[PDB]
Order: sequence, then structure tokens, then C-alpha cells
Amino acid sequence: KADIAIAPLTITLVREEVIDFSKPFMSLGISIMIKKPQKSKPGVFSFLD
Amino acid sequence: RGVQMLLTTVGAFAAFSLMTIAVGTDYWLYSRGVMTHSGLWRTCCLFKGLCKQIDHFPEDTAEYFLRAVRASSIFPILSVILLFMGGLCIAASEFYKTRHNIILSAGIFFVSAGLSNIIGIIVYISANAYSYGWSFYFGALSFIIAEMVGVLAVHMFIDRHKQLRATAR
Repeated sequence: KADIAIAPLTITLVREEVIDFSKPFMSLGISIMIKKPQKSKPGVFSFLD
Repeated sequence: RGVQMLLTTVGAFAAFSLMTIAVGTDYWLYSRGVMTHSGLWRTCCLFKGLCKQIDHFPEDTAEYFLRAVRASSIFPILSVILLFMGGLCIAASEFYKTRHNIILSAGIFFVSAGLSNIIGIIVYISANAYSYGWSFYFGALSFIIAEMVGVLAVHMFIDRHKQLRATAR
């Protein structure tokens, strides 16, 4: 149905069994998403801080 | 003699009335998403006129303890009940003062109730984190009148103690 796919498709072993793949253009990995640490209320711990 | 006692009595009555007005309404003011007043129990906006209990305690363990103290106004309500108990003790000691030692304990409980009301004012100021209400200033004025009434009460107590020490010799 298509000729070539230019899209972020994950290159796996089970997808090599039917089609081919070129070399990766951009490497990546699994990351950690947290919020930015803003100013939190320190409270009673501020006296001997 | 009795004039200073009547002045202390009406000062305690005025401090209790201003504490009641501070419990009642218009303690603070906060611009919500237009200004809105609050009296440590419910909030009222300036739609305009609707009132609801906005004292929702949920949305370290010391933060949860501070939230539990700021919730339901545990300090100033018990402070006002202790002021009522001290006023009842002063009214019971004003008529037929048989024992000359209950006035000292009543004044000590009155000063401790004022200190607890100041601690509750510190809690209510710390939990606020824009303007302020008039009942907060009324509660501060009642705290000043309570401090002066405690000073006058212990002054009359040491005068009565000096009179008893002079008559006992």
C-alpha cells in the first residue's frame, strides 16, 4: 500500500523478518520525566537550616 | 478599689466581644480568581454574594501537622473558651471573694489564654501562604486589651497581697 516510510518507527527484530531498515539517524533511550523543582515551603526546618 | 475591678471586668468583656467578632466574620481578605473575605470558617466573595465553606484542609509530617492545626481553628476557639472560663472565674471572684488565691490562678489562666490566642494568630498568619480583614485587627486589639487587663489584674492582686501582709502583721 506504500512505497517507503519516513517516520519514527522502532527498529526491532520482528520487523526485520518482513522488511528492511537503514542505519539509525538519531539515537535515543529511555528517560525519566519529573517536574521542575520550584520553591517549596521549608517551614520549621528553616531555623537550624 | 472597685473602680479598677470594674474597669478590668469591662475590659475582659470588650476583649471577649472583639474575640467573638473575630470568630464571626471578616477576619481576612483575599483576591480570588475580585476580592473575597474570610472569617476562618467560610469565604464570601465581593457570583457576588455567594458564601461557602472554603476551609478545605486537603487540596514531611510537620506540614500535615501544621495543616491539621490550621484546620477548624483549634487554637483560637479553645483560646476563646479559656477566656470565657477566666471571665467566669473573675466574675465568681468579684462577688464574695472568700479565698484570696483564686484571682492569681484566674489571671495566670487569662495570660496563658492570651498567649494561646497569640499562637493561634501566628498559625493563622502562617497558613495564609492581597489585603487583610478588620476582625484580625480587632483580635489584635482584644489581645492588647487582654494584656493590659492581665497587668491590671496582677497589679490589684499584688496590692491585695500587700494589704493582707500589712494587716497580718
